Amino acid sequence: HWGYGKHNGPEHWHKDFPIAKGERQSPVDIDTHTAKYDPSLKPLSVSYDQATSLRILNNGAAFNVEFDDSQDKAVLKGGPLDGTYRLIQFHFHWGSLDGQGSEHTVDKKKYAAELHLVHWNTKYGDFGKAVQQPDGLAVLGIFLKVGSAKPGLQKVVDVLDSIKTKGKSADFTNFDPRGLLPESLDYWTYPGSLTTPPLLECVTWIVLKEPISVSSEQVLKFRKLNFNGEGEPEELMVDNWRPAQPLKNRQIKASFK
Ligand SMILES: Oc1ccc(SSc2ccc(O)cc2O)c(O)c1
Ligand SMILES: OSc1ccc(O)cc1O
Ligand SMILES: [Zn+2]
Repeated sequence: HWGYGKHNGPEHWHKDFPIAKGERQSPVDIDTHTAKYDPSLKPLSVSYDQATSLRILNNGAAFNVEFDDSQDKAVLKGGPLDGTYRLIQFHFHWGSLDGQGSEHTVDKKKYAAELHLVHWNTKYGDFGKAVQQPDGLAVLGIFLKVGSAKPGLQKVVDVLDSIKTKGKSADFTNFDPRGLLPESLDYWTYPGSLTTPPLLECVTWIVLKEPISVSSEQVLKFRKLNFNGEGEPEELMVDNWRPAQPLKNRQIKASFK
């Protein structure tokens, strides 16, 4: 019964999920002046040309666009990663106001939202096994700022009315996640966790430096979603983000000078 309210939000999660106070929790603040350029990192390869989206689901915490991951149709390779990581889903975290909503921060700056493209390491055979491994997932994080509209987001925005409440899903075929990427793949990377319960410490984070711009109308449509199920008191799905957690004994590496 975890959530994002005062009574069940991030400050409470550690009681059911003690790993919340673990050594590699996410998100973190990215201090750009202490992250170090790593010339050892190989180029990042985002290969999404054969992606097969299936469905979109309101799970009561966010909405997930879900992909067919039964073959290497959309994969992430390179950068800090060894081997091949398959796209399974993406989701966002966002705010009630344009000045908050992201999970990662950059020199303490909060963006309006943050996209998480979730990929699992194919050496572990499926997602459920991958999340039990320290290198099981690679999550590509992309910041959203409010400005110009993002055409590649509009198909997502326009289906949200059909999944307003928790447990609702809809068909969502033929969506191209390449339309959600910025021009540059410059990134920061560090080892961390899921930012929601169960908070598993299985993620190589790859957070892009360049935000995408989305329009005020696009983000407003995210804010009309509901945390509740149909036939329950309405609580708007906003501020579904966890604040920054202690970096502890981790280093953030940059792919760029
Ligand atoms: O092999 C597949 C199994 C499940 C899905 S649903 S996405 C999905 C994946 C992980 C989640 O914790 C939540 C999600 O909604 C999928 O797309 C493929
Ligand atoms: O970032 S929160 C989060 C939740 C589920 C997941 O499979 C991956 C994630 O990174
Ligand atoms: Zn997330």
